[PDB]
Amino acid sequence: IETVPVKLKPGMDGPKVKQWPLTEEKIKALVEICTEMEKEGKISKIGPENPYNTPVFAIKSTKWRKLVDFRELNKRTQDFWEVQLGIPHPAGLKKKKSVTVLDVGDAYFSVPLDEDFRKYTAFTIPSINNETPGIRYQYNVLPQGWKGSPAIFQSSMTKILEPFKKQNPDIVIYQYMDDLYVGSDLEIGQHRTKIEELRQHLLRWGLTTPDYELHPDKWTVQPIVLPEKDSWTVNDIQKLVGKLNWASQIYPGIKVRQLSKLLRGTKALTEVIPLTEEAELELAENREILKEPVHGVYYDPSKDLIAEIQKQGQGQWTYQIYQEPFKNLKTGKYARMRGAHTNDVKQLTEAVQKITTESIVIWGKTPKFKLPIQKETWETWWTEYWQATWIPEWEFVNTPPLVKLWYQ
Amino acid sequence: PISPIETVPVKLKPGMDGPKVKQWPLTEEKIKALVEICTEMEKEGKISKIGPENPYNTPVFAIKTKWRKLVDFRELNKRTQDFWEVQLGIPHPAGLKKKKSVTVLDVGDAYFSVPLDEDFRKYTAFTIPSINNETPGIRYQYNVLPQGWKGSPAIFQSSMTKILEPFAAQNPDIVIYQYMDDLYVGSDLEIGQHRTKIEELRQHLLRWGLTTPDKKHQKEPPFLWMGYELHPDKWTVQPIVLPEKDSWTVNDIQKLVGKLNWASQIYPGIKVRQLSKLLRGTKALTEVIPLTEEAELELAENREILKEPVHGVYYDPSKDLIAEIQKQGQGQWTYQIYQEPFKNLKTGKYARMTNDVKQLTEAVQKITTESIVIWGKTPKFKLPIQKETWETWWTEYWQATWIPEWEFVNTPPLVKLWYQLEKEPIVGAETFYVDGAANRETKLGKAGYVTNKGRQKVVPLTNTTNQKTELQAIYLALQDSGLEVNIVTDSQYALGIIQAQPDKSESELVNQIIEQLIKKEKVYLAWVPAHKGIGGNEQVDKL
Ligand SMILES: CCC(=O)N(C)CCOc1cc(Cl)ccc1Oc1cccn2cc(C#N)cc12
Ligand SMILES: [Mg+2]
Repeated sequence: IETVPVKLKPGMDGPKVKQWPLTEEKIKALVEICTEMEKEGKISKIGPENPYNTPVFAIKSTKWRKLVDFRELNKRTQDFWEVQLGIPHPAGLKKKKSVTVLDVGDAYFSVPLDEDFRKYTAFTIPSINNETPGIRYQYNVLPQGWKGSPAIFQSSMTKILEPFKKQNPDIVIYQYMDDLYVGSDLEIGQHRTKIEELRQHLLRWGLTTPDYELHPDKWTVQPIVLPEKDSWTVNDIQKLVGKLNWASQIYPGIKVRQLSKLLRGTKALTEVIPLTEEAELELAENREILKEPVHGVYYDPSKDLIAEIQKQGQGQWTYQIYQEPFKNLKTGKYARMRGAHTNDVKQLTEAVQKITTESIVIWGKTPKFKLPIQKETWETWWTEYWQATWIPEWEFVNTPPLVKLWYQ
Repeated sequence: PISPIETVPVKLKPGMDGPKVKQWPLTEEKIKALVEICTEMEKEGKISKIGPENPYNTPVFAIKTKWRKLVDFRELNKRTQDFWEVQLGIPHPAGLKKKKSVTVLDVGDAYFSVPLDEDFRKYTAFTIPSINNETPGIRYQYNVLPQGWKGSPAIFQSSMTKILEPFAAQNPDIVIYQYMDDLYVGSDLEIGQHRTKIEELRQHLLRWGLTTPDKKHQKEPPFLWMGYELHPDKWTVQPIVLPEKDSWTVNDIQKLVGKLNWASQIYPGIKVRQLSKLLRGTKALTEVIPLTEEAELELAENREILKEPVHGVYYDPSKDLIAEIQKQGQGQWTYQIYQEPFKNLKTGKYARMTNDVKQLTEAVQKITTESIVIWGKTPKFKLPIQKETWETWWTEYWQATWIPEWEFVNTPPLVKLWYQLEKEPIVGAETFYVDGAANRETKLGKAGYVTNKGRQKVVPLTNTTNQKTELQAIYLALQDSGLEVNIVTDSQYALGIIQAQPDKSESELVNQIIEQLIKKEKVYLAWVPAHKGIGGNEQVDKL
């Protein structure tokens, strides 16, 4: 097979990202995987004249998968895979009643990679205690995790999927990186059947697939809810006013002055102030503006998507995806339902992966996360529960939120 | 000498040409010793003699019982492609395993022993002047890794690594560490076998053109390596010497705090808090700084623990790994890494760049990262905190946080949380409506409160900030309140600081507030929008 030549964006030099140190268990796993892959031609050992590098990790069933972090190499070759070989994003995938996600990364491993490009796929298995230099490979085939791989392979993919698409003209199929998202409006049971058909169909054409049932019907901007309560106190009014004031930054039509007049005299926090009709109308008038959605809230595809996550306690995390402040394109919640089985970093990591999967389905792009975690902590334990082939970009927040209940 | 090793191909940075540098003639006596050495390594194939056909050139110098040849390759180095980065960092003695024997081998004339890629040799050319300087010049190039060239360390490394592979396979019981131009070979074979294998290695290497020290010249332990003392069953930092001077320069303080941290991998308890507070003052380069009083006590304490010599053991992977953490004070922590109780693998300190517990978490991170680097696993931790304390703090903290398997150790100063704020306002507690302020330019301020019972105060303030008074307001309500108080403030800044449950600070205000909050029995702190018109009439009085 001929190799699609890959030029970089001019004036860009290849990735030079230092490799994290790894537990001995994971180094051993990586050495195993790579000895096999070198044996199958998929990668080759390289010398010191190759100065580039790209981190590698080991993640997981009961077997170790290698996971290469091509985040830098992707930005450095963005034209190739977004402009030149772009894969268009189906605006109807988000509207399907069901979306299964199929791992098809194994298709790449047969297709050769351009001989002049391989140098930039270098990676290193590190050593413990710096006892040896490090084992250096570079890829000879399209690598999993690179955004060029799927772009290069979409020709072959469009052909392999043609008979299925003709037979099932209502099923939507989108390819992000190493995964196909297939949506249908079928009964859960029909859907799982149609999916085994596609699995069998892909298998009839030499594509292996191993062995998440998402539902983008309940996927919107969730509405901010005032606490309903039978009785109200000086303090309650005070939390209530504070919540409403902050929302003013989002719906400037929050009319609350009949509440500020409510308790005008310095009163104890426990004083159970009663309800004014003039005040109560400013509360129902405001709960209505809360039911409606925002104005101006549109997806600008020239810009980047931003996700903010807040820990809420008791295993509950809230998130907002936006592009400009206060103009939320989507908000939501996550909850890990296994106590004495789940811990904070597991939750943040599962949260991060659900938000990304959502974002791929709705927009075909990933957000940059604002994570509420210490940088060094996260750089140490994310692989322990990472189950995805892509890696979104991130940065860390050190300023806490003012009122976490402001989002739930 | 130049070896039958296969050369690593090298090319110049894209769209660059080789150096064409100027060669101003030099001492006639120099030009003599140069050719005496220059044609003595030509006969060894390290260099050759080329005509003016090649246009590139580089300058050459002399230095000194003999002389020595030098080539500043700075102009070429800027022009040759980048390579793989020669390993950054060093193996820590804490992470070596006890081997019955360890031989050190340093390769002679390493870079000159490795061929340089043929089609890149033109770019190494130089000219030796003809004294008369109008007389013609003799032109040489290199056939081997030139001294101090950009590619040399990294190509040398990969040649050595390759040459090792055939021997590493025949002898899987021995262990070669590589470091720059040295080989460190351990083994658990009876000293006769090990000495036989060392000679097998030397001969191997010699046939690849790498000379190496005979048994007579093989260094003997303890080993003086990278500022360590490597005894066959123990390691320590080399002798560390702290000067007793009267005056102290910026540089003198830099060199001292360095020799101290260095010592802290293995000497427990060392502190650098006050010593470094001084340099943090300004970026002065050689200004003299008066030794402060507290710093002086620190240096005295450091000098005491340094008076006696301390040692560490090496790693045994069958025996698990433990890390123990002590709090020292003013945001200073110490920890030890060991496998059995009477010798440590290594020691160290963490410092605050905050809550006592948060810092502990950050220290467990620092250690965790270091363990992974040095041994490939994480320690089990012995920690001075009650499990119930930890579970309470993390469940309520806004960051996610991870705590590898750990155990409580009832060795004070234990780590505790000192107060907690009420989740909901207190019935039967006076409610205080505090506020504060100041003027940017004027620098005067006012702080006060107004309670529901009708009580009111205002205090004038000099040399204060809108933020420093908003905390003064809160301190007023705590000074003048019963054991249960509701406070209400329009300052997120002040709410933030208090909610952070800080354990101490440099800000003495905040320390007083802390001693109040620990004194109080129930405090509920609550926030309202500023300038909204609800009980905030207290801002008028402070205004
Ligand atoms: C004195 C030695 C000793 O007896 N022990 C038990 C420590 C283990 O050191 C090695 C273990 C193995 Cl497996 C192989 C080689 C070892 O030597 C070194 C390892 C790292 C750095 N080095 C720098 C020098 C000097 N100069 C020597 C060593
Ligand atoms: Mg790597």
